[PDB]
Amino acid sequence: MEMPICAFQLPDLTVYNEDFRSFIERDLIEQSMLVALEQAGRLNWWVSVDPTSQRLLPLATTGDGNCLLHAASLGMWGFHDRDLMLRKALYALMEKGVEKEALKRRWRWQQTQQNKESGLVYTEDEWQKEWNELIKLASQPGESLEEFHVFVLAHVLRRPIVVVADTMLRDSGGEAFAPIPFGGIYLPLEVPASQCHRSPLVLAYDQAHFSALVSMEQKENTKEQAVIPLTDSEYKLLPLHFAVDPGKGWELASVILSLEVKLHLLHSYMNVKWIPLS
Amino acid sequence: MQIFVKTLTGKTITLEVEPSDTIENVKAKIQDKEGIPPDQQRLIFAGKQLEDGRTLSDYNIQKESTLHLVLRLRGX
Repeated sequence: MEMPICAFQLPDLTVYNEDFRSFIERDLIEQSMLVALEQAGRLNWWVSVDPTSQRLLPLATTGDGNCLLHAASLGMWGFHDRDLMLRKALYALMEKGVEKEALKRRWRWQQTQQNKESGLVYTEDEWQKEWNELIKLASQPGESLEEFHVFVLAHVLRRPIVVVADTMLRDSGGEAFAPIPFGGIYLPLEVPASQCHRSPLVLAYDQAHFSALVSMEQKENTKEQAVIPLTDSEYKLLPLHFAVDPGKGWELASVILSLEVKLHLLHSYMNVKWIPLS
Repeated sequence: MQIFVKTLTGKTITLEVEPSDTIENVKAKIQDKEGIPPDQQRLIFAGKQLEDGRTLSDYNIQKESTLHLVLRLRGX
C-alpha cells in the first residue's frame, strides 16, 4: 500500500547561517511534547513502517515571543523582534489586504459547520463579535493563537504548514473530553500556488504549546532534508483546514469528491512523494 | 443547586452553582475541574451561546439542567 510524504528543511540564512545553526544545535527539546505525542501514536509512528524516515523532535521555544510565531520566524534569526514583526503581518493580513474577505468566509464557513454539532446558530452580530476576538488575539503581543491564526500564518509565509497533534483532549480519568483542532495541513489557498514556497513548515502541538520539528540530522546540521507523512497513523489523509471558500462555489459521492479535491490541492501547493509501506 | 455540563464527546460534568452566578463564574468552575481557561470556553444552552456577563437565571437554567461546552483552544 502507498503513503504520501513530503520533504522539509530549516531555513537557510544568507548571512550568519552557521551561527544560526549553532543555536539550533544547542537547542533543548520539548520533552513533554515528544513523550505525549509519541505515546499517543501521533509523532514518529512512521519510523517503523518507513525505514528511511527520521525520528522528528520538537524544539523548545526561546524568548518572550508566542511559541507559534517563534517557531515560524526562524528565517528571521538575527532580528530580536522577529516574533513581534511576524505578528504584525498576521494581524495586517486579517485586518487589511486583498484576501481578508475570502479568509473570513473560509473561517465562517468552517465555524458554521462546527456550530451545527451543537444546534447553535450565530446572528450576524455574533459573527462580527467572534471575528473581532480573532482580530484582537492577533493584535496583542504575547497572546496565544487559534486554529484559524495558523491558517492565516500560512498565507503570511506563503508556505504550507503541517501540524502534528493528537485528535482528542482527555480528562483525568483518561476518557475523551473534547477534540483538538490543530492537527493537519494548512495551505495558503488564497495565494496563487505560483507565488508560494512548496516545502512545508513542520510543527507539533501539545498542551497549549507549538514547536518546530526537526530530525537529529537537521539539528546537528549533517543533513538538510527530513520527511513528514501527509496521513495519520491509520494512513488516512490529514485534515485540510478551511479548505472551502463558499464564495468560490460549493456542493459516498460527496465524501469522495472532498478526497479528490484534497489530493489536487496538495498537488497544487506541495511536492508530494509516494512510497510503499514496509 | 447542581447543573451538568456536556462536551461534544458526551463527557459530562457536574457543577455546584446558584442561579445568581454569572456565566464567567461557571466557566471558572469548569477550569477548576478541567483546567481549560474561561476565554477558551463557550457555553451553549437551548441553542444559544451564553454571554459571560449574564447570570444562569437570565437563561432559565435550573437544577439538573444540562449546558453544552465547546472549546476554542489556543497555543502559546
